[PDB]
This record gives sequence, structure tokens and C-alpha cells, in this order.
Amino acid sequence: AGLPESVIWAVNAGGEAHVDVHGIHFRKDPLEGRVGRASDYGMKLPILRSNPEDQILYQTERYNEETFGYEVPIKEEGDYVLVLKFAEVYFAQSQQKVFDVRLNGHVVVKDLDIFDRVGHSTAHDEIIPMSIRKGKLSVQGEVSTFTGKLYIEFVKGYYDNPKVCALYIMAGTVDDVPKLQPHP
Ligand SMILES: OC[C@H]1O[C@H](O[C@@H]2[C@@H](O)[C@@H](O)O[C@H](CO)[C@H]2O)[C@H](O)[C@@H](O)[C@@H]1O
Repeated sequence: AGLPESVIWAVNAGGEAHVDVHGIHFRKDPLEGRVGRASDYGMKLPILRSNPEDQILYQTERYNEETFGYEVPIKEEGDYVLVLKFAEVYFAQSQQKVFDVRLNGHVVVKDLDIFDRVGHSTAHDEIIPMSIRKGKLSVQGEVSTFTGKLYIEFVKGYYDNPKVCALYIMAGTVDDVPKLQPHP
């Protein structure tokens, strides 16, 4: 299946519906008024590296002072890729905001420091392949029982607050995923 048809689930965190230049529909945030805090602070800033028609994805966020996450229903077995989109719109030094990302308890991004990787007011994406087969979730060489639901968690550590800007899941493998331009 082509790109839009292969997307099963997609969210614009802290924001409203938006269709990107590839035809992907990022839905309005399902956690509005429920878990965490929305912020549109970045809407005053140009976002580097991103396509300019799609900056609104990175200008809006959900963050929290305690651990929080999204629950995702998955209806069929197969190969999938999770894409997570971030930007740092407040700090401009390393070791100011740092946090882990977990999937069904497996640590899939350790010590994420958005500023250290890309700078201030600049797009950064994490790309995570996975497989769901024979009643099991497989990610980064680890395996556990799958019940029908994925839980995507942003973990509170010692350095400021965990956050996310947008996220989607597509059927396929990593060679099918659009990549951000080389940044440095
Ligand atoms: O919405 C802007 C950012 O809010 C939070 O950061 C806080 C900042 O607004 C200010 O109050 O300073 C404190 C540090 O003392 C920051 O924690 C979010 O954590 C951040 O992700 C937002 O971009």
C-alpha cells in the first residue's frame, strides 16, 4: 500500500487536525482536557529543517511533570514502524531537558536530549520498527506478550519535563518511511 493508505493511527499533540505534504492526516489530540498539558508556545517561532507548510506540527506539544502516555489499538498482525516528532522551543543548552521513551515497558529511546541532537527550534524525529506476530510484540531484539493494545510512554526523570509534538504508525518497513533532510 502507498503512504496515506498504510497509516493506521496518527496524532497532532497539543493541536488540531492537519494534513501534511505527504497526505498524512494527523488527528486532533485525543488527550485534550484529560492527561498532561497542551502548549502552543512555539507558534511564535519559525521551525528549521521541517517543511514550512507543516511547521504547526512542531509548534504545538503535550508535556507533563509526571510520566504520561498514549494507548493504541492494533487490529491485525504484521510489520509496522512508529515515528515520533519533537522540537525544543524553550532551552538552548545540553542537559537541560532529558527523558526516556518506553513501549509496553521496553526502553526504546534512552536519555533523549532534543537540543543536543539538533539545536533550538529545529525538527528531530525518532524512527522505531516493530513486528506483531504469533501473539507477541518484537522491538529492538526484545519480545513480550501482546494483548491488542500498545502503550507509548514518556518518562519523567531529573532534567525538566517529558514532551511530544506529533506521532504516527504505518504498516511496512523502515525503507518506506520519509526521512528528514540531513541537518548538520
Ligand atoms: O510551553 C513552554 C514550555 O513549558 C514548559 O517549560 C517551563 C517553562 O515554560 C518555564 O516555566 O520554565 C520552566 C523551568 O523552570 C520550564 O519547565 C515545558 O516543560 C516545555 O516543554 C514547554 O516548551
